[PDB]
Amino acid sequence: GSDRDTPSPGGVSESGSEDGLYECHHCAKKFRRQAYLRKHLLAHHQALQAK
Ligand SMILES: [Zn+2]
Repeated sequence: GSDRDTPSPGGVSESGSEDGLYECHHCAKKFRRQAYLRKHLLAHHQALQAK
């Protein structure tokens, strides 16, 4: 927090996330945390490890 150059004001937005929430397509449930979305991505994985 003392950069010789301008840190550059990043004023963009990803369209699919919009707000920054990750909405899983084919589901209504969205997660703002990556870990929560990937746990849900594992909830798509029908094959249990300890079945
Ligand atoms: Zn899903």
